[PDB]
Amino acid sequence: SQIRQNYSTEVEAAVNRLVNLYLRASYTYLSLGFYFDRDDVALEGVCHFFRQLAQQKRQGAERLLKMQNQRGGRALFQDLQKPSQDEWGTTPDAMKAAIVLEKSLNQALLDLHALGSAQADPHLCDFLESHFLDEEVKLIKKMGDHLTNIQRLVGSQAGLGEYLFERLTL
Amino acid sequence: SQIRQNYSTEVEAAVNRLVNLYLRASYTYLSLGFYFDRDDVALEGVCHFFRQLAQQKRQGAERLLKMQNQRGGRALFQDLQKPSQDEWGTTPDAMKAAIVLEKSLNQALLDLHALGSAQADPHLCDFLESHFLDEEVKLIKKMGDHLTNIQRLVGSQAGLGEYLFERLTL
Amino acid sequence: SQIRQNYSTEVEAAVNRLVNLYLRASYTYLSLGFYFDRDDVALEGVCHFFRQLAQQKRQGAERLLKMQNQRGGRALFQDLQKPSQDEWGTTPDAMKAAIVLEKSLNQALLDLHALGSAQADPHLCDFLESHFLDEEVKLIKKMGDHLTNIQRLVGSQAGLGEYLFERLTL
Amino acid sequence: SQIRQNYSTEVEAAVNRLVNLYLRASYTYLSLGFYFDRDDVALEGVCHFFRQLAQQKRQGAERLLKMQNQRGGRALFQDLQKPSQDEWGTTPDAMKAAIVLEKSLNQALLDLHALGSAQADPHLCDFLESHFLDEEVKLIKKMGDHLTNIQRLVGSQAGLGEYLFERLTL
Repeated sequence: SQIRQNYSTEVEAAVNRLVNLYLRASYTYLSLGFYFDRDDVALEGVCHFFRQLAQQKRQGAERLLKMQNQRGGRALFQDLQKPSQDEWGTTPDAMKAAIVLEKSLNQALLDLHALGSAQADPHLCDFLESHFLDEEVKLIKKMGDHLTNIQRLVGSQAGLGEYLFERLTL
Repeated sequence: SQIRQNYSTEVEAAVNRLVNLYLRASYTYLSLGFYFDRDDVALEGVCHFFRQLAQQKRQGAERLLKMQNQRGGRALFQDLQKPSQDEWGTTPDAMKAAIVLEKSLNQALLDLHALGSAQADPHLCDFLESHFLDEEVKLIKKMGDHLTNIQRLVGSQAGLGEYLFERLTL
Repeated sequence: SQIRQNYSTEVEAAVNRLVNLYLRASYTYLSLGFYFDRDDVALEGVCHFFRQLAQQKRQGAERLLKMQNQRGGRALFQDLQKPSQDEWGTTPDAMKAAIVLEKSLNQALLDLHALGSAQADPHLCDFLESHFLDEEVKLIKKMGDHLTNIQRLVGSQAGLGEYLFERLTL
Repeated sequence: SQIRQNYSTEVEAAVNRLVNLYLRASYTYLSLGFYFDRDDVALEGVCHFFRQLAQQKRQGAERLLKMQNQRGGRALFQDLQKPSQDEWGTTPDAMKAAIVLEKSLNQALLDLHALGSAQADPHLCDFLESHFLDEEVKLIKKMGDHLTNIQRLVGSQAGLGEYLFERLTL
């Protein structure tokens, strides 16, 4: 490449992997969203919450891909594994699955940051800090807040609590 | 002092003490606010309620300090004791602690008013009546209204009631 | 905690300590401000300068506290030691004390950054760089500029210089 | 009187006396103002400062007179003694004379308040607190601030300091 400079093959490959994880996350959120749109589930605020996340995760993948090209790396795509479930249970079940997913994305971001540090690639390290690390911490905090509220509600009386959380928080 | 007139050393000292009480109240409200911002507590309206009170109490301290200087007294600061708890329980627990705190501030205001009356210091007496005494009565009434509503709710079904009060009142 | 990830107990404790330092700084600036509001000191621009800093330092403490909760740490508050003086001398005396205070805050920021680096916590490191480190460097530069100007003035003729600096710079 | 109620002859007389003191104060400020308008004094900001005070003191007398009639008392006017000086010296001399005058007005307000308290006349007591006592404390603080600044300046180099204070404060 005529532009590549200080960009390791290790980081290049890791970035491609991270693109796959983001796209798979988007796919998972797509499935979550449409499950809550089912006539026999019918929680519109929950559907909207996960559809917005599907967009955000796709957007993150696209930002990674733009950066790959800015650095002179080469995007390589792999298959996208289907989401881990076909049906997602209740709101708390779904929100727990979402936090699990985000923690995994965050760990991948942290791993990539560590790799960039090891490879003395400050551009990468700054890119992740500026566009990804704080967004993850903010989102996971929001999810934990939501889980706490849902749990306080669905302890009391489950269907009622699920409805109220969807109406009054989401 | 070239300006001091009809301002007793007794009042001057009492005002400094009252500044400390207001600042400590602000500090307590800061702690209350951030506790309700915890991911495992997550009651945003409660957090906002106490953060607003932290501001109000700091503002009261500043007004007292401005008055001290207007009268030719000298501000003296003491250490600020940490708040009485590190964790604040449920919404009713917190609101009860807040009413306890405000009653103590109100009694200090009443004590200072009595001192000003005894010292024949009408400026002080007017200052407290105009900026502090009615604000306290209004705030304590609001807190009592809140406590009554919370209690009516958390009798019924506790988690549900706590959520509803936060969503629909705060 | 359901959200905590890559957040060391060491950093958590250090953040709580740093909150205390910021709050104590705010308190010091409050005292500085009101001293310059005394009828026998009466330098309104100096009063305004330190009152603005009191706000800024309180704001920094609040940002730290928000971050503590975003990461799943637990805010713990300690007593706030009273400021180191009850009277603050002349403008240069005050500005020197302020630079001393800010250097100490900056060193605490630098220490915490080093700890985050050691603990491989890039979110923390980015947070400090983005919200605190440059703000400190900018403020300390401003203070050094001020000290240089004050010193050039109060060499010449002290009272006159103090008045002019307050009128024409602050 | 068909309206008079709870209004003592003692207060009525004291109010008339206080009107005289306010009018005499206004007269003094008129003289101060025009002295600083002399071509051989020529401090326009000082002239403006005292002319504004002359207006304020006349306004206070008029408010007292309105209140006298609201209560069913009878305004009685006495001669207005000429001001205590024909020439007022330097800015600090003038400002000291002004503080002396205001302290005397404030003491008269305090005396009248005490009389109203003794006579169980809350309307009077409220009237003075609301329209006069805080205005005096604010004005005397402003004068003390001014005196402190003037003194810091005219120590250094007198004519220069007098000019600068007039240009940059007034």
